[PDB]
Amino acid sequence: HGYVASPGSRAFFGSSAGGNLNTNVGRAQWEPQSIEAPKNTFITGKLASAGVSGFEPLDEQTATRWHKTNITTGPLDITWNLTAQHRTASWDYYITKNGWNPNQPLDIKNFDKIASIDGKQEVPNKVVKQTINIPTDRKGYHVIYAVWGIGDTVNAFYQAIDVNIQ
Ligand SMILES: [Cu+2]
Repeated sequence: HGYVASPGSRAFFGSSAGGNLNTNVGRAQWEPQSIEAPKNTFITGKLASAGVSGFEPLDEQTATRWHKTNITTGPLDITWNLTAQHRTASWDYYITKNGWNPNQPLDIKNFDKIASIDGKQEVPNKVVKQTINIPTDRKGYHVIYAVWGIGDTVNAFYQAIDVNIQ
């Protein structure tokens, strides 16, 4: 169990630690660390919740529904916090393509992968800091999809992150 704390994930922003910058986020208010589903689950319109019971409110998609972190193109530091550390296979990062539609359900086919970090089947620390590159054809509102793949289970944790690139 874990979440992306910086830039705050959509679920994390639903919690008091995230400043309640998103309202009406279901289970994300209290347990943004709990978005666990099998690896390679990418159901259109169910990316933010990973299809998990109680996280449905996260799946709403409009241009103005969610709080964004202002970022630039180029390097971006990602910080995860793990409430329960697990042996790790992988960390994968995706971002919406230039020209995507922020008022349509999220579809992984409309993202590019932009980073992939091998977990080496080791147990990470409670705070994990990584740096990924935001491509320079992205401007304005985008969604980063951060995926922590567990080493000793068939599952992953899924973190949609709303950013405003300027
Ligand atoms: Cu866990």
